[PDB]
Amino acid sequence: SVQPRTRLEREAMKDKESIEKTRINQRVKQLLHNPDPKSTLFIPENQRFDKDFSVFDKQQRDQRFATKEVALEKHRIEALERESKRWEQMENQVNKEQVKRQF
Amino acid sequence: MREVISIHVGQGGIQVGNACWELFCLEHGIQPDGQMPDAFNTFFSETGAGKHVPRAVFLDLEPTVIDEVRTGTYRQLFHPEQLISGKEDAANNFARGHYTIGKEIVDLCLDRIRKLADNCTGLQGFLVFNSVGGGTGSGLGSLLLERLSVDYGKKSKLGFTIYPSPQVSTAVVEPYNSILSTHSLLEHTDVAVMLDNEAIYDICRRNLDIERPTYTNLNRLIAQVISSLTASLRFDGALNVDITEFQTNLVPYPRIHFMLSSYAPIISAEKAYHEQLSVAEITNSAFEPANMMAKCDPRHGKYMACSMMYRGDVVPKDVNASIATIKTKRTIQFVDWCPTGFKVGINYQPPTVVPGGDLAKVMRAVCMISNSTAIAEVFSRLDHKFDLMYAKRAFVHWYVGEGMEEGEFSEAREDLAALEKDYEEVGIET
Amino acid sequence: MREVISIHVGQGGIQVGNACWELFCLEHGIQPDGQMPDAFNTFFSETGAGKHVPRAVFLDLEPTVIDEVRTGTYRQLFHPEQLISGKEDAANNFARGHYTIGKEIVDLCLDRIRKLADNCTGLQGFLVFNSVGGGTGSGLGSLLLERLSVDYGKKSKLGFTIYPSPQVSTAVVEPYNSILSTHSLLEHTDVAVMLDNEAIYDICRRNLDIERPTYTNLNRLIAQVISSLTASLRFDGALNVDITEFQTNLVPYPRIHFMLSSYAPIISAEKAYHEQLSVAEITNSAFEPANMMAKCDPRHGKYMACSMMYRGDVVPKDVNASIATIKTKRTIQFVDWCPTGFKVGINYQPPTVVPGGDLAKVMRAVCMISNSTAIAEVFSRLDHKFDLMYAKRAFVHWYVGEGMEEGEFSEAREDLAALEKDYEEVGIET
Amino acid sequence: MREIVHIQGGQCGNQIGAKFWEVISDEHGIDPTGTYHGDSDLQLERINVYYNEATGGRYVPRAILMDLEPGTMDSVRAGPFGQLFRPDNFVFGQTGAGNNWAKGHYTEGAELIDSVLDVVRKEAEGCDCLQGFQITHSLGGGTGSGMGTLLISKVREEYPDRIMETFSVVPSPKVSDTVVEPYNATLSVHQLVENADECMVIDNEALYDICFRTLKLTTPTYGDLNHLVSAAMSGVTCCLRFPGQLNSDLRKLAVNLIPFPRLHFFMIGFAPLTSRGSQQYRALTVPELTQQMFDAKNMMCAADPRHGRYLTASALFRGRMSTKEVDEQMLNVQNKNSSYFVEWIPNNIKSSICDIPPKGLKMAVTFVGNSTAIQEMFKRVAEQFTAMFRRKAFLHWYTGEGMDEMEFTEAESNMNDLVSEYQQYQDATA
Ligand SMILES: Nc1nc2c(ncn2[C@@H]2O[C@H](COP(=O)(O)OP(=O)(O)OP(=O)(O)O)[C@@H](O)[C@H]2O)c(=O)[nH]1
Ligand SMILES: Nc1nc2c(ncn2[C@@H]2O[C@H](COP(=O)(O)OP(=O)(O)OP(=O)(O)O)[C@@H](O)[C@H]2O)c(=O)[nH]1
Ligand SMILES: Nc1nc2c(ncn2[C@@H]2O[C@H](COP(=O)(O)OP(=O)(O)O)[C@@H](O)[C@H]2O)c(=O)[nH]1
Ligand SMILES: [Mg+2]
Ligand SMILES: [Mg+2]
Repeated sequence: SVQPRTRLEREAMKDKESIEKTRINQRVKQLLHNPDPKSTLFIPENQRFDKDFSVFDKQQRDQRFATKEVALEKHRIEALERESKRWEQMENQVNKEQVKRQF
Repeated sequence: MREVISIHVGQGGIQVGNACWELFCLEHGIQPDGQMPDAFNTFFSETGAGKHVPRAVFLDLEPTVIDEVRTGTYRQLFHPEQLISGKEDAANNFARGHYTIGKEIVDLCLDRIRKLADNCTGLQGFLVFNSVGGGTGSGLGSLLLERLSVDYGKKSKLGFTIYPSPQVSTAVVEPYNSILSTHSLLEHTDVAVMLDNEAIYDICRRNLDIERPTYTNLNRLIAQVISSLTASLRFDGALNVDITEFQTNLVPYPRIHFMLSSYAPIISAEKAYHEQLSVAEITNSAFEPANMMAKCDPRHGKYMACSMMYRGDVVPKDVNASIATIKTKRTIQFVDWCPTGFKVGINYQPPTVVPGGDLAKVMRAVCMISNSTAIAEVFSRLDHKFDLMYAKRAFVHWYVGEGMEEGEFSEAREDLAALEKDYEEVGIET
Repeated sequence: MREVISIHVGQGGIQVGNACWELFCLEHGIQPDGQMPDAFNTFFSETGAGKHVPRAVFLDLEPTVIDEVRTGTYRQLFHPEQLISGKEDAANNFARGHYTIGKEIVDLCLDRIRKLADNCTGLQGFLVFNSVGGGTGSGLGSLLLERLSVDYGKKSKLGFTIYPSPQVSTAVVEPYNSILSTHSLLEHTDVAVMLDNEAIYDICRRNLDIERPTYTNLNRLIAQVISSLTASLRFDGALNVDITEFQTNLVPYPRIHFMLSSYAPIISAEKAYHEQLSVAEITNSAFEPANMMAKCDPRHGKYMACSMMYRGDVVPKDVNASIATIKTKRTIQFVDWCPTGFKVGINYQPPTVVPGGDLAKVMRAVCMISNSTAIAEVFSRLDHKFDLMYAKRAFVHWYVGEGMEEGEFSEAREDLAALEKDYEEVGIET
Repeated sequence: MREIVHIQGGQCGNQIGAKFWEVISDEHGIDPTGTYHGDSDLQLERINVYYNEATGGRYVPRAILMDLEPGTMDSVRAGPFGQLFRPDNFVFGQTGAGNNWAKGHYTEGAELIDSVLDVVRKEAEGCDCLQGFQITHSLGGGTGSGMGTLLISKVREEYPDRIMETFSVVPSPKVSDTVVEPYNATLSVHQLVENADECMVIDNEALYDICFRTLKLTTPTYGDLNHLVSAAMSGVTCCLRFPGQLNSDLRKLAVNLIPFPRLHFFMIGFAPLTSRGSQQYRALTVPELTQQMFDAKNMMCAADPRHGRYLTASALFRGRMSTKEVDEQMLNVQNKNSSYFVEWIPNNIKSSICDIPPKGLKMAVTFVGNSTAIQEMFKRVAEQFTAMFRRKAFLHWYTGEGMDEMEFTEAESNMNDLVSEYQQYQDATA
């Protein structure tokens, strides 16, 4: 929905050269055992011993599914919002025509 | 599951790549550090936790621009070892970057391309950017295109080349390597878009009202055109267009794939909101000869096919009502064997604004990619410039001594003559 | 869905355009910034949200007046790039503004005209204003009319030209370009209205009681006449009149379309309210020879057709009762082949007052546009002035050296002789 | 019993289905979660026509969605009523066709179609008594017009006795969005005549004309065109899902509307259609429905039905009404227009009555007429095809994937033969 405010808000344009002015204004290594905390690679020493891909994968899989579900509800709502505005506008148009006629 | 890889080679290529990569990061909400504070997948890749890595590679033999990139605010974004850099510049010599120093660098670039391609699963195609009037740019672009055409085969490659202006020029030897590079990419690139600087200078002067533009202002407009072209792959739209759906609609014959672009509207915030920017007026402005992005006159030739993209809140019926008006006008005439020549795309996402830039925020925009018969004039004038110095064999010793043969200049001339004859043969009515 | 476009060229044209554009903005409630704090559509266009843009274009080769416009209070109203300005003035030379410097500017004006016309859907016609006794005004008016007559064809164009006074003159060479411009617009304009300054000076002196008038006082009266003429298109009325309903009522023959205007009442607030301003007395004052807006005597010739507009609370029966009285008088006689010669229009909106101006607020007004046989005197006296200097070929070298041929002066003289013979041939009874 | 399965292909077909299934679900009171919440008993008696039953009491459409790119089906899933579709029925490729018919019919569409044919066979073998299939696709796209038509032949080869429906959108020359539309339209019409039992042409231009003139809404969108097409689609099979005075399945229409096996291209229309502001003025009566039903502007095609003579006609009235009035009105519409009805087949109008009206309307009519006026669409399509083919424009894209020009020549010849033999009966007399 492209949109602008009133003429007063922009207030820069009556023969402005400010834009011209702005241009003038500009004138034994141990990194294997020590990957950074930020990196993906670093697994905590304490957790070094969970040995089951099974349990871990199931929890991970469940989480990976859930994000997609919330995302779907949100994107559909955006779809609904464009359509709602159009429906509303057509109805609005009829009301408005009506309003001017009554005026 | 749709991806595209962009290749940036040469100083102009890197400087326009920077311009497009601020815009993409801004449009997808990614901070300059690469961290967000499912549409990103076309240009980026997820690392598992946190940052995003662009699907782009920067090439240059001269290290200054890459070093500038690796120290700016975007130092954390790009992968450290995909900014391939050389030591010695080609120095505007085409033979250098095709035979002497480019060969030792091209292998690393091809290894990086393979490492990026194995990650993608739905690779749509490649994008490449290179200023033609330079040694390393033209030479390495030619060599990379020639290697890719055989390594991958039928994958689509798009070239956003910047040809020299009719009279304005920065070098003195750029016609030679421009002609040679046109020879090289004539039989190797699927799409080539014209981008000479003089037309964009005139656009900035007339519309943006800037009397002292620099290269950044030009590159921002080019970045906006790229974003408009590739918006349909990463945003929902009523009438989508894919990259592979081009050679079936804009390329009548395999030889003819040079076309020139235009964009509308181009207007500053100081006087943008005083007028309504209807779809009819913007689609009229896009077809104005003075708003061509390449300094060519469309009134001097026929049209072959027009592919033009909209984005914003445009409604298809308003688009049809404006295509009819253009078909009505007597100053725009299409070729006889093409009854309908328009391909229309509509997208919902409005163009994004870059802070501190020139363009204002608007709800409607149009980008056209048009193939016309009038493009032969740039080839004719480049050929005339080439012949003047090739008559006396000037500057040839700088090329013969870099491994290139004497006869290599003549066959490029013959291919340009063939192209000019083909453009004349196509434009005659039956 | 009814529109009209006004063209202002030359210093006098721009200075009367300013005068009419304060009045229209005041009459439709639009502030000087262009913002309102469905009748506007005739002169304005809606931008979607907020401001209104006039359907007018300002032309001049000499930049002083346009620069004055672009810095006054109305800087925000007009679109920045429809105030076309040149660099070098024509300097009262007609050949300059028709052959030398006007040709390079006329293309931009025609592009602006097209861009304004594509927006309108119900275009009634064009209005043009130009002081005849100047180089750029007459020359560019002639060239624009000649281009428009072939670009659009049957669309109606109205010309509010200001001819020089019988004896009062500001230049010394204005008869030459006046005659040439009359030649040019004789076969190219549908309506021409006489506006010489001396008659309006006398009107101001006698009625407004101003002993030192300036050009603004004259231009305000002209603006009021324009508003009275075009009121019927944007206000409800019991008896409407359109622009296209003129050549069927005031123009007996294609050659004869020069007519002279009058307005009533003209009175100041200091003594306006002491008298009742009935319709009979105002319609009597409008027909007084001393209240003609051009310095011509209607008692010296017949009438052909009278089109006269009312506005306010006037009732048609009172209008008929006053037309009968005028038909009764023995000092006003119509031509034999015209039994009825009056076209009457009635509108409800009273004339609007401009603050700080001369005219007061009244509920009734009358504006007449009358075509009469007596207009030939101005042509005869201009011809006599022209012949005196053309006998010795004075000032001709200033025109021959600007590309105009020697014989171009003679054919304008022949066309004026033809017009004078035609006016005599029409006025004789059968 | 006597149920049908839904198969759609391409982006246009997917968007049509996304509204068709919403309309059907709203008609039967099915929530977007698959749970019945209807009011009337009749809403569940014949729900097996379109919906299957699963554990937990929810209903799932028996629709099959196919495309060569995943974007459109990844987008339709997030829309309303998108969860009803079974995830197993979604089949897609990773490459796409790029509006190239050869790629979507020879190289890429051939390998993928086995998976979709597997699920199609699963759906058809299981159902109680098959009635047939209905197909929605567009002739203006590559993947759709290729894969859908090849699937038509594959289905026909395995079920020769079942009935086959196709709702086909043909590219009009007025609103053109793709330059290569004539090629894949002409290639598709060749295969479509040989296998489809019924075909119903729909044009975007006619939909825009209807929306602008009858409904008089300011800004049409694809949602309105889809809604009109969906209402027309639902109207055909209404009496097969609801009781009525004269039930008439699809096979009964096939018997009565197709005189010869190659003349099965109909154009349709829906009534009533009224604007929002005039929905209170009008009164719904059988004469009012039948006068709008035969109106030329009401047809869903730009073809002008008074440029030819109807071979036969059909009407499917909805709501509770007297049959005597329907029959007398059908007789009256045939006596007053005897010039536009072919004379060697008397009583060529079929009528049917269904007692269940659409939700929100008291009466509705669906019109399906076989007329000779449809020749004009094939004429213009072939005209554009032969204008583009004579220069072999864009031919290399098709010929690079195993296709040749001989199949183009045969397609053109067969299409012209169809055009000729369709009008052969227009001039036939008894
Ligand atoms: N549009 C645009 N063109 C540029 C820009 N920078 C350089 N060029 C063009 O590039 C041409 C020369 O090639 P460059 O890109 O500058 O240099 P190069 O391609 O790296 O080749 P070398 O000289 O060997 O380094 C000039 O004629 C310029 O017109 C830029 O920032 N924007
Ligand atoms: N009524 C009226 N007449 C004017 C006005 N200004 C100039 N004129 C007349 O215009 C005539 C000369 O033409 P100008 O309009 O002044 O100048 P121009 O038309 O721009 O032509 P150039 O001299 O080439 O610039 C003079 O004889 C004046 O009588 C004005 O404000 N009101
Ligand atoms: N009614 C309707 N038509 C559409 C829609 N989207 C596209 N079209 C039409 O489909 C044509 C393009 O078909 P295309 O998308 O290329 O089909 P595909 O190749 O199978 O994907 C255009 O000419 C449009 O008129 C829609 O949402 N509704
Ligand atoms: Mg460099
Ligand atoms: Mg002047």
